[PDB]
Amino acid sequence: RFASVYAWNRKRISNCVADYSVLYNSASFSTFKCYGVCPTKLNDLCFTN
Amino acid sequence: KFNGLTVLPPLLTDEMIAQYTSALLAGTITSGWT
Amino acid sequence: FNGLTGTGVLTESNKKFLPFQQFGRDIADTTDAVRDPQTLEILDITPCS
Amino acid sequence: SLSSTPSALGKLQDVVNQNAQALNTLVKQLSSNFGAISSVLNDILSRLC
Repeated sequence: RFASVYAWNRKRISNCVADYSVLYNSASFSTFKCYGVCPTKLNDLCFTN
Repeated sequence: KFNGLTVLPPLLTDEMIAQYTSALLAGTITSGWT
Repeated sequence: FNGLTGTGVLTESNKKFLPFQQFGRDIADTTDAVRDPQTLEILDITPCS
Repeated sequence: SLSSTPSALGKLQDVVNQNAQALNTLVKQLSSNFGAISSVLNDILSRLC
């Protein structure tokens, strides 16, 4: 279940390993577009949240 | 130093300056201007 | 570490960090020292010659 | 006179102080963004594509 856009799930991710599984290379997505980061550098970078 | 700033030593150390100064005083005191 | 990627010589520090500080800087805004994320030893960072 | 009046040697102290400031300024200007997203070259290299 996903929300219609009226509301949306906003679950926060913290205190974990954000293995991003190179999802951009999975071809399971039609869109995978990053803006402030390079999609290939996501597994090197850390976030507070 | 983290950004490439290097300080170089002088050729004449304080000890050598002190020797030149001492020589000038010795001259001034024992032989005047000669 | 957790970021602060860089190159230098890591040595034991004599600094007393407050329990919440984790990181530390110089006058120049450079990294002075880092608390090791594991075991919490404080290490000073000296630039390589 | 030289012992009791610290201003007596002000000319030599001033030469030292002006050069120290010129270098400290050079060091601090280094951390300005100058229109960049970050003054840290490593942040640009680590996250930006």
